[PDB]
Amino acid sequence: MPSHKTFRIKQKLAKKQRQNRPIPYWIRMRTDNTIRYNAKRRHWRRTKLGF
Amino acid sequence: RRAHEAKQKGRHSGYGKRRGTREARLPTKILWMRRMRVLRRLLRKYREAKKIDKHMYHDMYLK
Amino acid sequence: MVKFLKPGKAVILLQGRFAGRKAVIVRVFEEGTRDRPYGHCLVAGLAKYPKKVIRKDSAKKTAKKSRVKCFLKLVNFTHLMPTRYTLDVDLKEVAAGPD
Amino acid sequence: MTKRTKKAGIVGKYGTRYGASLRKQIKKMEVSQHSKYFCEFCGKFAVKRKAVGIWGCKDCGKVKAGGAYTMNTASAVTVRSTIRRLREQTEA
Amino acid sequence: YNQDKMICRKCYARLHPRAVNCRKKKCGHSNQLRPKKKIKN
RNA sequence: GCCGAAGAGGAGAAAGGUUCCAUGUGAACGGCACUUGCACAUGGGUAAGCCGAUCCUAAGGGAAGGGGUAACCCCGGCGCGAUCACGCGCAUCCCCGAAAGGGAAUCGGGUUAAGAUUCCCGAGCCGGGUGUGGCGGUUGACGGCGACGUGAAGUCCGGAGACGCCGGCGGGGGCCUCGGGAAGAGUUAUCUUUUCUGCUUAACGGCCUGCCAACCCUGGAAACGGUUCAGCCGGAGGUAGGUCCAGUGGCCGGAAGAGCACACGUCGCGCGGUGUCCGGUGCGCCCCCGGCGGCCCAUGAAAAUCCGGAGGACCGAGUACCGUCACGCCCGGUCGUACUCAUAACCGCAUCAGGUCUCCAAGGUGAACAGCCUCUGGCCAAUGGAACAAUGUAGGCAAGGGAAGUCGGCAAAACGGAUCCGUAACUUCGGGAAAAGGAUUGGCUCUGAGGACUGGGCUCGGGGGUCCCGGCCCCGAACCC
RNA sequence: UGCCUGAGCGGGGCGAAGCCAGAGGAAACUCUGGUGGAGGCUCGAAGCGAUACUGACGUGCAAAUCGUUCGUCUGACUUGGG
Repeated sequence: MPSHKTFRIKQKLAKKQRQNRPIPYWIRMRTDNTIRYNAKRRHWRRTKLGF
Repeated sequence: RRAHEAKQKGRHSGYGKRRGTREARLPTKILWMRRMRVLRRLLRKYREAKKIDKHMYHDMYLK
Repeated sequence: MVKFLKPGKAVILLQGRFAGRKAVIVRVFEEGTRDRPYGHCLVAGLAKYPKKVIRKDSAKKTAKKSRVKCFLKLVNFTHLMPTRYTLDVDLKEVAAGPD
Repeated sequence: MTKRTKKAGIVGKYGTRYGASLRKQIKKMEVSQHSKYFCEFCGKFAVKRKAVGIWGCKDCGKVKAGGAYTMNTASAVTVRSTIRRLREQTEA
Repeated sequence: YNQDKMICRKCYARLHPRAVNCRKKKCGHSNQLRPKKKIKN
């Protein structure tokens, strides 16, 4: 076996994974307004992945 | 291994220590698998030394 | 070490289907022709009659049977030659006089 | 017999469990198939059951249709005889 | 395929149906393989 | 100390979805501390001609008339030659549908923090696709009684792939084991030493003593002979014997003075030794494999692919025609590969005593269950501390009585393996039955009894008979000068 | 519930087909030893099920769980995926 292989789910899962990163120190500074608690940032233990 | 040398050499074959169940230990079909191959191996050796006739050989093989 | 006239391997077989066997190594392509997958190698029994249908190795095959498919052709021919001769007699007698 | 009183053939397949009217029939009707039979072609005591109604001779290999349980039977015999008689009257 | 892979009783290491033997570490023609019994519950 | 078919070993499917590795932290988490982490932050890692995807086809999702239904929706020429360019032949189509049915090809060693049969190093092979030469051959192959072994368009027929259940012999393998006993390790209030690791090497180009089954071979000519574990087989010619075919994850031997450590001995290199050790037991019929018999009111997939029988039109001149060897080459163009796989990575709102699939049934004693083990290997679960009362939950044992207790002998205790002896009523004679009942059992030692090979008392009658060394003649004769 | 296609069932016990020997009968077939092994068969492992304490738990480990007991376990069986 592969480790379920298909590129077409596999890439998009990897995109959401790259998309779930911290906000970049800068966008807090120039800035308009917010306690910038980003927020769409998701976790290995809790809630559940979607497509 | 000394337990195997402690079987070599009998022992423990009064009834008590001797035990898995009756046959399971050796079903006697396991002794037949030895006997049935030997008794036919003896009968093949006995002819080829030549001791018996073709008539006697059939009867005993059947026996 | 001679080239060759030396032993080795294409098929007779075993009775799990149709009748056989006897077929002939003329042959190995990849190998002697016995018991594999995708078959690689080659059997014939030469030809014009043990009446091979042959069929194919490397396998578990059943060639149809050598003396029987010559007796099935030679007896078809030995039946065709009297059945033609009787027809050739019956027609000679019917054309000459009766039925 | 050997170690059998009543008789059996199959009857162990029931055991003590199961029951009598049906047991009078079923020894008889599996065992009559089981009876080595001489092939109609060759004559050797080869004939054995391939499936329901399917019989095959081990030595020559000739496979035949026949009754479910038995190699043959009255009905098949009667039908063949009638046909033969009819052909013989027409030939006449 | 009905052959699945052969898994070694010593090391427990999986090595083909075409490989003759295991080798995970010096297992080295220990021949101590059994195939995957070819699929359960 | 605990884990032992995995209450906690190895490899994986799904599913997760980066949880992996590293470094740096510690507000939140972890139901507590935390320097730690599967928390936080930042970086980094997954590498395929030969693993899998992929191609095939299976319940079926069906695309394709017509027609109901407004409608949604639902039932039911092409192909090939052919080079000059052009014509010829046929029947039920075409995709999806298993990453665990079927299937073209890879192993061993090494190396990384993290990949790895994936890269490397060595070696091999495949598939697919153009040239080359050795020659094996030439009015399409010799040899061997035979079996059988060592061209090519129009056109038909087809195996393998490819197949149920039960029982279950045979080959042999890795095991388990023992000893000769290397090499090197344990350890002795007090010994004999024994005990322990350990002796290990591919895939595969080449050889095989080549089993069983079929030999309607040949050859022989049984009316009783051969033979099985069992059924059986035979005069539609048995057994001998001259033959064949013919397996394997399987003998040999080569791949291979290719190979990394195993261990000790060495700053590092090196060198030695192990790797060129011997022999065997135990139905362990285990997994792979080849056969047989039995069985079904029940009959056990298909195609891709691999591959040949034929039956043949045409073509065979110093010209010209094919197909194994060898060989040379290119291509090899797609995706996936990390990690967990669970009393912490899955599902269950949770780091949930639940649920959730495959292989490792060969780890050692004892195979009656259960226990204990060990060089695999793995672990000490997210609370401790100090006492120990009653109450309670898990739980043992209680004199003498023996169910008086309680709906209820409920529970629990009690019996227990196994051999020998013996075994009632009734019964559809299968059973009832392990009825009941009663007796044996240790420690230990020897005997009896169960394997393969070779040989086995006195007299008469049947069938068959070898080597070594020395010297010498004439001839042939691989080789050298 | 069906279909397709895979996979799983330690070990042991009992002993149906019918045939050998030994033996009987003119035959029919019978007796005794013995072999082989049939089964929605028995005792039971993996696996399935879920009887009893009417226990433990009952703001649980758990929106039906735990321990011990008990039933089935080659079949009208169990079970993965499609």
